[PDB]
Amino acid sequence: KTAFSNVGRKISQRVIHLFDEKGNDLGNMHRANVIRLMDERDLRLVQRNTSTEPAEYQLMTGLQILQERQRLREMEKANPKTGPTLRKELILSSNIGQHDLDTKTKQIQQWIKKKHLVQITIKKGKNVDVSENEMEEIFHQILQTMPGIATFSSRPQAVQGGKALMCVLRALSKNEEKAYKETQETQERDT
Amino acid sequence: ATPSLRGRLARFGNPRKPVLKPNKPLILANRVGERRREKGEATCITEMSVMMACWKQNEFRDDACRKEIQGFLDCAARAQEARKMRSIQETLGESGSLLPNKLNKLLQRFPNKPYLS
Amino acid sequence: SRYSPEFKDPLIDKEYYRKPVEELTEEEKYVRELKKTQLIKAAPAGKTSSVFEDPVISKFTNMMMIGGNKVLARSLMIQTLEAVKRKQFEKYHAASAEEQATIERNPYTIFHQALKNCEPMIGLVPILKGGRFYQVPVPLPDRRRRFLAMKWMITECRDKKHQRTLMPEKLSHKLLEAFHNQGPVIKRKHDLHKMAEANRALAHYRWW
RNA sequence: GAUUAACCCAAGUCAAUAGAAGCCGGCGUAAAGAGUGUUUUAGAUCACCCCCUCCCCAAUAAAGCUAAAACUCACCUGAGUUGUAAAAAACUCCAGUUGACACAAAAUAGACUACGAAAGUGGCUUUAACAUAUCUGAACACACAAUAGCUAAGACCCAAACUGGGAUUAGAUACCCCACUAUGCUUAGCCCUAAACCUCAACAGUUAAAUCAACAAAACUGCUCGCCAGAACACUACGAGCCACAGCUUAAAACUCAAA
RNA sequence: AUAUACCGCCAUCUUCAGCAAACCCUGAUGAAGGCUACAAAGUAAGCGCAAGUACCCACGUAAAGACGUUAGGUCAAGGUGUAGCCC
Ligand SMILES: [K+]
Ligand SMILES: [K+]
Ligand SMILES: [K+]
Ligand SMILES: [K+]
Ligand SMILES: [K+]
Ligand SMILES: [K+]
Ligand SMILES: [K+]
Ligand SMILES: [Mg+2]
Ligand SMILES: [Mg+2]
Ligand SMILES: [Mg+2]
Ligand SMILES: [Mg+2]
Ligand SMILES: [Mg+2]
Ligand SMILES: [Mg+2]
Ligand SMILES: [Mg+2]
Ligand SMILES: [Mg+2]
Ligand SMILES: [Mg+2]
Ligand SMILES: [Mg+2]
Ligand SMILES: [Mg+2]
Ligand SMILES: [Mg+2]
Ligand SMILES: [Mg+2]
Ligand SMILES: [Mg+2]
Ligand SMILES: [Mg+2]
Ligand SMILES: [Mg+2]
Ligand SMILES: [Mg+2]
Ligand SMILES: [Mg+2]
Ligand SMILES: [Mg+2]
Ligand SMILES: [Mg+2]
Ligand SMILES: [Mg+2]
Ligand SMILES: [Mg+2]
Ligand SMILES: [Mg+2]
Ligand SMILES: [Mg+2]
Repeated sequence: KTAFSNVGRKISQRVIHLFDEKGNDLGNMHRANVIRLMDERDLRLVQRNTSTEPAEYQLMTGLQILQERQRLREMEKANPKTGPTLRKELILSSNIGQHDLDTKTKQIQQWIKKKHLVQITIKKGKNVDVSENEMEEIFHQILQTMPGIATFSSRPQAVQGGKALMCVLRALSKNEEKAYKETQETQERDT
Repeated sequence: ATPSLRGRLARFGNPRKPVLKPNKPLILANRVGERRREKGEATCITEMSVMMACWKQNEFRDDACRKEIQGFLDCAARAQEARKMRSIQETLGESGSLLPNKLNKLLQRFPNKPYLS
Repeated sequence: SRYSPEFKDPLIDKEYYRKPVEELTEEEKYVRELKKTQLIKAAPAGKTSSVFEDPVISKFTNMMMIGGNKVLARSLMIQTLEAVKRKQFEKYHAASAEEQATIERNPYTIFHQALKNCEPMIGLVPILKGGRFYQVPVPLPDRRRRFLAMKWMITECRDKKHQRTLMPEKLSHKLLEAFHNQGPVIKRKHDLHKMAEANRALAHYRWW
């Protein structure tokens, strides 16, 4: 995380682009000069932007730093950003029993409702001879329990030297979800 | 004075509930524990943080921090020799009351006798 | 080793031997009567009693030696010292009488001061605490500081960035840069010091 | 399995089945001292003689009280506080100083070893108060019984099942971080369970003889009650009782094994 | 065919220092165990280590390296047990 707090007296870079408490641009200067300014004005130094090649810092009072932090948390509480998609992995066997496949199928369903990405890998069972066409049938069994909830983000693809298959599942987008409801309603009207 | 042991252990004839529940018999062994090395800690940090403070203020230019730099080197030189001095005294037992090897030879001559002969 | 543990290393120093007896202490008198009974190793074929012998340059030469080719390593060293001296004689004649006083023309003085300006005062060694290794600012022994200054100078000159420049011209140029507290070898020292400073909070992880 | 020889019994042989020999041994750890105390009818000889630890220390019930630390509020200051192997989330009417301020819990003393039947009991004060001038004895009764739990009305600092969020992981319904509830507290009734174990029953006596499987906390005697009899099935089934209704108490058998 | 019958020659721990006959003692004469040098039950042949020898030294390097461990490797070095083939 990157926090909006006083950077301190130690500035990482030698050349620092500085701004005033009122927003006035003070230009680029050495960190030593910035330290003198902080003591002269009795203000603290904050980092406004880091992406810029010349590091951009601003002088601010303790109260001002708080007011900015209050603004930011309201911006998030009101308009929360989606979090990064978490990838959940499962490694199955070709000869997996049907009770254990239902257990892991129910687990995949809970991951899709949370809008995660589920990477499902299927390996050849121990002391078992299986074809890639049979291993690929398990994916359809897993995805058949989720008719209008999940779809293939990445389709089954041999990996690990052809020993195992691997697919990625995802939750249907809002547009894809309304399409499923539409198609389902058309079938209802037909029937 | 050693704490009392009368009526402290669960035994026939002792009405009260046990005060102590030793996992090992309370009988003196014929040996003492081995000298447990003290956890190590970083030293000379005070001088190290004065040198690095000058570097921070002088753009890591050694020309301005000669006095502090030499001070840090002296602390390490003194501390480096302290490694040799302590080790020599630790083996000699100059600071120890007695060495576990020396203290165990003395107990070998007067072994605890928890049995009848 | 083909020398039994009884063999002591030779002391090659004419002054140590001509020193009068009266100046000697009772401890120094005992060491001298003792060595008369000890076995002495043959003098290595590197160091001699010459007045032009410099152990630092001899060591720097060995760190430049590839596959036991001392003749070539020595040739590069003596070619570097001549290149340093000629560059300073050129800067000397082209300068004013006032600037001339500040210009050093001895390549041995430049060589030593160039290396001393690159020695890193503090180091970073991995330290295990709580089952995790941590890089930690640590003091460096005097031997280690000298070695790193040499290894950094030789490494920089062997960098492929230099295109078709001969080693005596590369090394001569880098020594004069470091002699003036400039160049990439000094920057490498500042980087190690900056890395040590940014890991100041991790100093406690050290146990010595 | 056949074959050769041998072995046992023999007009028998011996496959199945049934019967014949059923208790003076044990109960710290192998099954077993039932969570605790107290009768009657009785039993014992440990009751007369004949004797040495009354009082006080953390029993119990009631009422009252509060020193430290919290919470909350207020003033003034700071821009951050929280979290740690390291993070994220969380809070930001937040944090620090000072003052005011509990229906919560009870440093040190305690290296003491006391009180109580056991469960339990260690802040202060006061009141009441700790059975039995032989012993054992109720699973047919009576009175109790940690924690958790139930019902009802209250209090609420802090902790905290569950639950939610953050992290970790192949997964993490966990371990790690944050928030918060039932609950822990009080009152009035229930429930009656613990590795309720000091796994060592009560009373009386001994330290000699054989000291004594092992280990543990040395070995025994008298007397009494309780309990035990291969493992597993089984803290189970059924029956019965119970304010218990997903409960507790008592508690089997069939099948199975040659061990446990 | 069988290195899972073996000899033979080896890898491996070994860049080890242990193995152990025959006795003795302790544990109530149980499986087992056996040391303290200001010594308290061990004595131990033999084997290994070591010592010696080779190379340029007494150094170093070779060589040496027991008992066992992996039914380790090799029936295809040669030999050979058992089983199998003999137009
Ligand atoms: K208290
Ligand atoms: K205490
Ligand atoms: K019980
Ligand atoms: K117990
Ligand atoms: K072999
Ligand atoms: K062979
Ligand atoms: K053969
Ligand atoms: Mg992952
Ligand atoms: Mg124990
Ligand atoms: Mg038992
Ligand atoms: Mg009892
Ligand atoms: Mg009873
Ligand atoms: Mg009674
Ligand atoms: Mg209760
Ligand atoms: Mg309650
Ligand atoms: Mg809380
Ligand atoms: Mg609550
Ligand atoms: Mg209370
Ligand atoms: Mg208890
Ligand atoms: Mg019991
Ligand atoms: Mg009784
Ligand atoms: Mg008694
Ligand atoms: Mg039974
Ligand atoms: Mg139960
Ligand atoms: Mg039941
Ligand atoms: Mg029933
Ligand atoms: Mg073999
Ligand atoms: Mg060899
Ligand atoms: Mg040898
Ligand atoms: Mg084999
Ligand atoms: Mg192998």
